[PDB]
Amino acid sequence: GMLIAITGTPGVGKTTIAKLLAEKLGYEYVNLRDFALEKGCGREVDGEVEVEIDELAYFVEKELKDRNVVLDGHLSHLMPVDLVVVLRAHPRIIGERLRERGYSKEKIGENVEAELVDAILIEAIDEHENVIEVDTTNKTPEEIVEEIIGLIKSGVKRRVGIVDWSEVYDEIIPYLRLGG
Amino acid sequence: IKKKEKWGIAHIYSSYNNTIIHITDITGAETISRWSGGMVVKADRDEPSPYAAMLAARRAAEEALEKGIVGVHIRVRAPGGSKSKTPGPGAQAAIRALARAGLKIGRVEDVTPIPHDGTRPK
Ligand SMILES: Nc1ncnc2c1ncn2[C@@H]1O[C@H](COP(=O)(O)OP(=O)(O)O)[C@@H](O)[C@H]1O
Ligand SMILES: [Mg+2]
Ligand SMILES: [Mg+2]
Repeated sequence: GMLIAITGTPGVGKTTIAKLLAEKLGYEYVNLRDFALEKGCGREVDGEVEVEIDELAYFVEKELKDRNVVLDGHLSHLMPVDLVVVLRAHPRIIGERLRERGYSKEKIGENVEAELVDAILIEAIDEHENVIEVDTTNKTPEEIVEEIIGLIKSGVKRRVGIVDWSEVYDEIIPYLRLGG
Repeated sequence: IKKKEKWGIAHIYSSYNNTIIHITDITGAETISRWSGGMVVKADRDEPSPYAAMLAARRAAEEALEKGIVGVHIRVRAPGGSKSKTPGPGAQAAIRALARAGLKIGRVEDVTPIPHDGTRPK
């Protein structure tokens, strides 16, 4: 089986890209949160869902083993997958999107900073050898998916270090948590 | 009455590709100094280097001092892996460089950002 993880900062487009990719690849889409709820790992309290990661990794290993799956979630790179795809975007884009979602100023700020410092990418590289980083900036989901499939078909198992958001730092200052 | 001094905030970002030192005033509205590894070194491969972090911190601290900042509180963003949590020597090296440049060091807080919403981990 082939298990592909799609991760990155909230708002970056994980779900969009995962659905389109799973359809185009002929794989099956699995949202990690819902899967966590089904196996009884996840408990949903008003309205967030708390899970224990080792359990979720256990179940993912058990059930999906064995399958062709595009796994969607910001925890997906912590799962025992074959390949990790880390989506990146200009942190201002993250800020605007999370702003449209109705997140708090502090939460928006933390996730924008999270994209600024490459948090997810660093986690992924720590967890897996096979990690493909993709910049979503100024791209359609179509272009992004064809880029990913193209790299897999090359095949390239590892590409990292393709964005440095420090260069755009000033542009994202309005979203950051700088307040005394 | 013996009292003096003007204090800032040094926001320190340690990423995969770089380091940023952004010094503001205590309110955080005004930018005193802004420096990154990419501004002080020639080669891309040296941008993540702790030496570059130290040099950038040196420039930032100098600029801040000339503008009247006596000391800074530090707010550090230093992501590390989920398996091994290794923030790297960079942020600390930057802080030391700030001190050596003549800045006083205040409170040091680790504000390292945790991306969230979706499933919630413990
Ligand atoms: N490549 C893209 N181009 C334009 N808009 C996008 C793209 N990818 C995602 N979006 C938009 O961003 C928003 C969040 O995308 P989503 O897939 O929910 O991100 P995530 O799953 O990472 O939280 C959606 O409203 C979607 O329309
Ligand atoms: Mg999503
Ligand atoms: Mg660069």
